[PDB]
Amino acid sequence: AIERNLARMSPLVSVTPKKLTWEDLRPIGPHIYNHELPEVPYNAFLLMSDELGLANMTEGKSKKPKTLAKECLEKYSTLRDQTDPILIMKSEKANENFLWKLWRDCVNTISNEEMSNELQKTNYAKWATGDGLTYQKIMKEVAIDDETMCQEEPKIPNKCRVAAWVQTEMNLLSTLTSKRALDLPEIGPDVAPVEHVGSERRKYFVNEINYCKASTVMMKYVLFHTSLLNESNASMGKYKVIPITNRVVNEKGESFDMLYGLAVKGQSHLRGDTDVVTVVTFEFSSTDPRVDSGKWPKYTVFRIGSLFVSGREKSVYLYCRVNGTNKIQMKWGMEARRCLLQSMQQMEAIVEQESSIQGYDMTKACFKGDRVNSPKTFSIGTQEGKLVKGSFGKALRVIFTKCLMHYVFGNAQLEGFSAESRRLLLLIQALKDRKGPWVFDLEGMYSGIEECISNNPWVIQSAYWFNEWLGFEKEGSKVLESVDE
Amino acid sequence: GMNINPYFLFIDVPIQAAISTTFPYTGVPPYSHGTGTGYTIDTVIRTHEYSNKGKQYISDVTGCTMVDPTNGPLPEDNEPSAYAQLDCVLEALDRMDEEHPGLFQAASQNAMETLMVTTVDKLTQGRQTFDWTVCRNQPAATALNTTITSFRLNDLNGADKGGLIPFCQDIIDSLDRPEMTFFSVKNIKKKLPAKNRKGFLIKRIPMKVKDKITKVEYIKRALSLNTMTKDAERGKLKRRAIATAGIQIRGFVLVVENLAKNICENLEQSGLPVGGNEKKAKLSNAVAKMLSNCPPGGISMTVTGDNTKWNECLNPRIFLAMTERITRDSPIWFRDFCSIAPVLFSNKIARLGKGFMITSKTKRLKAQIPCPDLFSIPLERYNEETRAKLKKLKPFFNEEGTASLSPGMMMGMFNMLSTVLGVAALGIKNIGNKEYLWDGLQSSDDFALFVNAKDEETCMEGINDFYRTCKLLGINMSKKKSYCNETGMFEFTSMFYRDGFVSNFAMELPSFGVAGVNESADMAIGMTIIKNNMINNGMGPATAQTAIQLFIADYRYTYKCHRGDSKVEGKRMKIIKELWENTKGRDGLLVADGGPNIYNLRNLHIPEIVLKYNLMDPEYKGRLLHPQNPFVGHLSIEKMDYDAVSGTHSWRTKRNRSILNTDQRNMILEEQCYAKCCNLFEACFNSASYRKPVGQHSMLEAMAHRLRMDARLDYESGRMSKDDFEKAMAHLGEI
Amino acid sequence: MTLAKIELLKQLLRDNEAKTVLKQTTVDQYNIIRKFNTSRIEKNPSLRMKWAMCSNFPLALTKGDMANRIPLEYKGIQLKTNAEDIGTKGQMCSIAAVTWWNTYGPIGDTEGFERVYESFFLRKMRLDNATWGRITFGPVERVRKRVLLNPLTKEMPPDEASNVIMEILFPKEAGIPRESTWIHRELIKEKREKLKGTMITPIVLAYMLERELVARRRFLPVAGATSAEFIEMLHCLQGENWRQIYHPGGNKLTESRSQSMIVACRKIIRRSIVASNPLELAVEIANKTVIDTEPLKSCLAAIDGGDVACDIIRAALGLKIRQRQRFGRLELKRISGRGFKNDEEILIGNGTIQKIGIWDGEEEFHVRCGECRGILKKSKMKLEKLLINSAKKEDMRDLIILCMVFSQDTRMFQGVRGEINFLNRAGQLLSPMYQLQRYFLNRSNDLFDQWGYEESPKASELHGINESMNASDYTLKGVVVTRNKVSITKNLSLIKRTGEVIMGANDVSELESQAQLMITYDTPKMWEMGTTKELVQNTYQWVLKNLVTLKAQFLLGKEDMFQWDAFEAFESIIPQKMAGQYSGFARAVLKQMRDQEVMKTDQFIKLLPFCFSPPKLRSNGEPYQFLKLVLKGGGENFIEVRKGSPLFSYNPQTEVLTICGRMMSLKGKIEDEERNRSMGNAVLAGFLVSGKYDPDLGDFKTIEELEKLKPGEKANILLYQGKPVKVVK
RNA sequence: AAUUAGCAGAAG
RNA sequence: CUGCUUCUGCUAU
RNA sequence: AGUAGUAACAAGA
Ligand SMILES: [Mg+2]
Repeated sequence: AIERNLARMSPLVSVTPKKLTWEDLRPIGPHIYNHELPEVPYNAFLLMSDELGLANMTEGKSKKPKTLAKECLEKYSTLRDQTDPILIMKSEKANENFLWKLWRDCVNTISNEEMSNELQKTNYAKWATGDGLTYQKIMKEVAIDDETMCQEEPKIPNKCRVAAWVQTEMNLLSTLTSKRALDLPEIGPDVAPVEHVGSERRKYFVNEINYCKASTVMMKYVLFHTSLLNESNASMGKYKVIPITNRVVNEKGESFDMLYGLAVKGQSHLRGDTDVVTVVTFEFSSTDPRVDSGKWPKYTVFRIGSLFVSGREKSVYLYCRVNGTNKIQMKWGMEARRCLLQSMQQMEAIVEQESSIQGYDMTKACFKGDRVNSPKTFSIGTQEGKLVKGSFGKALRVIFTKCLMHYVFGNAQLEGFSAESRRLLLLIQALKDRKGPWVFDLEGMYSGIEECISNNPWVIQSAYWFNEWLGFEKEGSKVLESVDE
Repeated sequence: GMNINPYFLFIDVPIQAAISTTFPYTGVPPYSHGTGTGYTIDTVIRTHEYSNKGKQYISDVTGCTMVDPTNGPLPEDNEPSAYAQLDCVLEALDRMDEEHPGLFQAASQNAMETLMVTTVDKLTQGRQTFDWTVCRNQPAATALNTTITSFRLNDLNGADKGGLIPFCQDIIDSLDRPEMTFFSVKNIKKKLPAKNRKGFLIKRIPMKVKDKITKVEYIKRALSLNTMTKDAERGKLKRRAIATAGIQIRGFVLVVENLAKNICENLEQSGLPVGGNEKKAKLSNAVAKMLSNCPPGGISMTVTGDNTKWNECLNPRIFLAMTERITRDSPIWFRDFCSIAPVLFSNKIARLGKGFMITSKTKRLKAQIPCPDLFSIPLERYNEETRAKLKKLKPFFNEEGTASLSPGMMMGMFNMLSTVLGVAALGIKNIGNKEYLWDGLQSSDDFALFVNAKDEETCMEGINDFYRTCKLLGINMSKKKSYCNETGMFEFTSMFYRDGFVSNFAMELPSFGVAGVNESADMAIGMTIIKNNMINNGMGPATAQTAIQLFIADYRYTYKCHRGDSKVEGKRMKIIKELWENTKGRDGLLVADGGPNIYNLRNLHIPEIVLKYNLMDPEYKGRLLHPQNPFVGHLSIEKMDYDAVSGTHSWRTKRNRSILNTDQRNMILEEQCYAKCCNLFEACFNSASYRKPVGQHSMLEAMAHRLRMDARLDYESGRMSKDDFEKAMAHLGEI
Repeated sequence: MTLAKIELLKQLLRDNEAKTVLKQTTVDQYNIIRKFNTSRIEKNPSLRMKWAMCSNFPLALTKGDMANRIPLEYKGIQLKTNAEDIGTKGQMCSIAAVTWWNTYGPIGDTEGFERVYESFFLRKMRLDNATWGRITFGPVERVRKRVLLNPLTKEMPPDEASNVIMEILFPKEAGIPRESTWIHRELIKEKREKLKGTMITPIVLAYMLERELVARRRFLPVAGATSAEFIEMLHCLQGENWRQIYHPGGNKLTESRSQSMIVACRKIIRRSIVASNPLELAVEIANKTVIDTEPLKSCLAAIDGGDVACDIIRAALGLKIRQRQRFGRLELKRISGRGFKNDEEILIGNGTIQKIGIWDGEEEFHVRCGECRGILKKSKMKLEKLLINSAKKEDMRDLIILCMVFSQDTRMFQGVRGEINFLNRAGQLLSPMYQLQRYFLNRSNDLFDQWGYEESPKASELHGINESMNASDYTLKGVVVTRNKVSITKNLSLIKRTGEVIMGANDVSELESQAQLMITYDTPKMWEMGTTKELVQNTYQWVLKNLVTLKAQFLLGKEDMFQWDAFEAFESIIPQKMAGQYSGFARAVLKQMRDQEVMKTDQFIKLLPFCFSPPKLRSNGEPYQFLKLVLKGGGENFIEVRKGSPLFSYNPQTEVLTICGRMMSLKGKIEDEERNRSMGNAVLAGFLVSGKYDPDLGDFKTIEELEKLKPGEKANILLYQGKPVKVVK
């Protein structure tokens, strides 16, 4: 009966197999090249590569964050004693006067003799946190009669093109700095030789990962989300000034405390897990927003003075922004240190594979090289059209920055893009192995990806990077045609 | 100007080796905000869209608009198709019964032997059950208990016979009742003064009353599913709807899933119910056997596939025929019992969630339009997509807020029987005696096909024939998510085979956090997770030591238990610094008491108090390991309480579930009454928490006989005086 | 406190709701009403833990006089909650109250922790009294196997162990006395002695007893050490690319030492048999072999038992051979006999076909089981004689059962009327004879029926018993209850003083099993006793490392670099009949690539380790042809000549070699004009490439079509998927 | 050669 | 208003 | 405003 019911079935019900060639692969996401779409704006929580840390060399005392912000502002007394705003940029539905009065309220609250960092419910506080903006709930009969109460359409995420700052965030957070920021606790003493091998590998891996900019940004996110959840549960019906802070150790072993700005937690009666608390963030920076003007249409940028980091003199700007978060992003921000692990294992496995080819532990031969082994170099990125090979620790830092930006810009679009582009990565790998892959509906496979590219900066930059790398693979594949023919 | 490309790691590394970078599981999973009426209505519409060419009719039991796609016309295009031909299903089961002789009768004998011993407490092993007496979601034991105490009013006492079979007999004897009577819960909506925008507060105090429903409303409630949306689903862009069956359904689904589990255990070409390294060894053995089975000089292709619309195109009218053909030798009562469940799944009525919310923007108002009152407003007061969906829902929308859902398998409680159907599609292996042969692997809706032939055009003919065959059984292979390469690298249920399965570290990465039960159990859980990922997930020694450090840092920042020599301040760090300065042997302090970490790789399976037992001060060990510490609730008869052995870091956190503006007086008192009765029963019978007590008699009679015998043995052995014995028997005579 | 429970019951029955709950709930529905919960359990425990620690009082106190020791304020910190919230709510406290208890709390006795957590204290003792060895960096082939996680003393099945635990802790409400009470009353009365006056909650004692008694077996990836003393430290033991030697503490059993001794002797003989003078290399490896603490000669000295391999290694070292074998409970000693195992397609009693090992010849054994003796005499698939002594009746029953199964008679196969599992749940290959042995213990009455009966013998001391196990009239066919120096060779054969051999190197079994303890070979090149993929990967690494010397001495010399010590280890995983054929093919292909100037380096690396054994050609002085080169063990283990393989792959563009997964780079050791050279000149022997794809000669010829050609006849050959070439002999 | 629930994580 | 199944892990609230 | 994202929170389950 199966062969009977396969002869009265139409020939239009088929699987339509198609042999996949290299020229069959088009670039994913074409609308990101269209110049009639706006550049994708910066929509992270805190500043990452444009951060400015006011240092204060403390004397071994984790006393209080309010006292820490007070002492670090007492060291920079000129930025604290600014009472005149110099407006550089303004957001669209913003209010520069209320944001400046709230910054002055945060400065006058953090530098008093008191022991509490609470704000009052002024006009500017109730505007910037957002009070009474909930809709009133009425009964269903009155709304059934009311012909004005429609059901509002959802706002689809806007479509955006490749903004050139995401490459800058990748290039700068994957570089070495002079300060550490990781608070790694001690471990038990080593007895087995596995633990000696692990410690002598961990010294190399940590000394590459710890002294980099993404580790400082990661610890800033972790500590701010921890303090934010603490103040959200302890203080729900109060506006609280929370300083953005970090602890840093330079190459000399000297410990500094870096202040990165302040923040105003709104009213945080977070009953559900997707309920929003409004956080008004005031962050220091030294980047002029007039340079890249489309990067910041969400920020209000003042100027509060100058800073002599050396004999050179730089300017200092104050990025003000109304923002929000919920309980789940705070929990996953308290657990961001796992961005080490997903980046460490993926490199350490490679070391272990090399250790099973040569016969000895190849950590030093991979990272720095030794007598009978050249160091491991990985193809790391582009430079004016060509391909550049970088170091092992460079690739370790690039994978760490990738996992950190998976956390930072993570929403449903990054998940959908990741799955539907992994399904295409396996096809390109089957094309590189000379297995001869066959597809059945390639245009729908591409269309499942291209509906996830809306406004996420990491997704748009990842589609741009996919098209770049695919062009390099198509260029590289043109040597196999001379094999046995 | 060097510009970093993170995909260029894939130039030196293959994709399957570096697949852990393609899983963004350090980010936040997507959750659902708001209603779940839109995805439920779209599920109903898309289910009836692939089945609308079949026989539409009206059931004369309920009144719903039933749709029968089975034995319908054949498909004409590559759209999803639900018209499964019956003769092709029975012929595939003929092939699968020829190839494994005696399998069906052995599975039916084992399932019938398992059913004759199973009690009703098996129906307390569920997460959240749709309760029909409140039309809500209750837990499974609460839904079962309300059903039993409600069936006692309608003279259905078959739950006091102990077993499962008289309870299911009571279930199908409830459907032929003229009127049902049960226990409902209503509330008092008390008005209270307050100070906010609206002015007053609405306090909902619930209390339990007695209700009476008619016959057809009971048949509609007992066949109803409760629909919601699934949260934390990684790997998808848009959300989806899921459903929940009542207590009158799971009691029959258990037997059919047990039957299909007995069949699936003995099929070589499945992926259920194996799991873990067992499944990895089985799949590696199967891939090696299908790799050595290639002809000399041929080509073996591998299709990495996925089926689109698995719950939306399968049919319970095919599962009824599968339980009729599998149980072809069992007695007639077992065939009726095994045919009840796909009958109830072919008359299911989906409840449509919470409704839609309509807002007035200029007045700052909003309101919630429920599911019965859904069509009470004009369709111009909706969006575009909601207007289109409400226009498509109107033939099937019943006037009580539910909707008929005859085709499809929305609740999805047949993960093993659909695997049997997929293997029966895999067990055909040829069509028309052409020059190929296929063989595959099938978990519930994920397959992997292997086609050996002479050259790859013949392999493509075999793949086209497998697609056409799967169309005949209701299995639409997704042409967008499937691809086909040569043998050696494929993917099956997110297991990436590249000449052996590779190690994916990033999938089991969200388990590495502090699990959150108490301090001691979280330390044990975290070190065991690091140890097991070191065993079978490729986490090396350096990564595991770094994971020990990161777990200790997150543990200290969660439980506020930093090291006593550090300078961190808090409500706990005051006494932690005091304990650090008091203790002589500070290396024996636990990490929850502000101590040093001594965990490493070689001691991950030893707990925290055992590792630090010979480094402890005796005063700190006596204060920690106190048998009467008030943080661990002992087993006392409600002193003479038992000694709680574990430390003070095994405290309990009572999750005081109290809703806003809900005075939970009476729902606390009934739960307290049940807890008091069970506490006295466990006082009388001590092994009630180790072994399940059997017995078809009353708990008062069992306790009375146990106390009478206990007093009689305590009297004659001198432990009880004659006046105490007279008090005991004079009390027991008045009971 | 029975009277207090009676008074609580009288206080509870005057409340009209609990009265009707008690009077109507059956004891079977206690399990239902115990889990009665109105509110759902919260979704995230980690989010509620991170969110609940940032509150005033997250914990919950137990009301008593020990909770009142905590002060309501300690230096400004409110430890516990205020007592004005007591009424129908409860008392709560902060985590600072826990830390105050751990600092300034009342002291108590820590006797009860050490009793309950005795398993973890033993787990710690087995690691403190344990020495470590050395870590090695190299390939490790892990096999997924069901192993026991933790060591025990009395491994009992969980239903029997639950009945035993009920007979230890709750003996009044224990149920029906089963057979488990009888064979464990020593443990029951001993544990009831040791847990006599204790005040722990009895459910904690139940779970510490089931942690002491019940086994726990899981599917873990093991490689070379599967005992529960080595599985408890499996994370530190080996990885995918390293191996840490470990010598655990506590004590071990002689069964694991005998099993690992059998495995080590088998591996030594299997690696030894390809060498020149295999006896010398066999003794040389068997001297420096340590089974986890001690050499192999001490293990062969002290252990009663072994196999053919243990006896060959015993006689090689100069020890007395112990010709005692086992079939589970049946211990046997070969009086005289000579039998060889071949695979037979046996149909069994319920109608299933299985490849079972069946022996030949005619054999005589001294058999023993429990404390019963006997003498058995059999032939190929037939029991003939069995004279047993007088002992207990069930031990005699088991003895005759094991002699029936051991005889491999046709009746024993034809009596298996039931459900037999010749396979795992994960599709792994169980032993057929041990499965039939475990089946025929309790359900042997069908074997009693299908064996048959006959008369008794009527001699003096020959009386035959029946199924009643008494001296009855009709006995079973072949069963009578009667009341009453070697040498060693070069090829590892055990020849007598006269010349009739008893054991040879052809008689060792090829079940490549995993050892129970850890075997260590203190030798240079101890990787030659590894598995198949380890030997393939190590041999290809050795060819890659020495590629310049091998290439120069091949381009200069002729037959002085087909012989190396690495290829002697590589030959021991090529099967015996095809090794000479693979050698002739690969030697002809390599001589073809040298004599005419087309040279490929991937083919040279690929087909160089097959050029070790002497070439077995055809009957006219010409080699064989092959598509793939199949190696020992599993389905993945083959080397494709034209394609890539699971064990070998080559990327010509990136010049990257893949051996068993690991990627070496050939970029730097290659001829820079080799990508213009064709693969088909290094594909067959005598067949080269002259032209392009020509449909005027036919389709792509197979192996049998090419072996029967003539010099000059051209054919079409498909290298891989996409490249047809022409081929001339 | 063989060996009673609750909660969490992943996959489907 | 967080469904079903499988595997793993911890515990006996 | 804002978080966000096919529907909600921006206090009264
Ligand atoms: Mg799949």
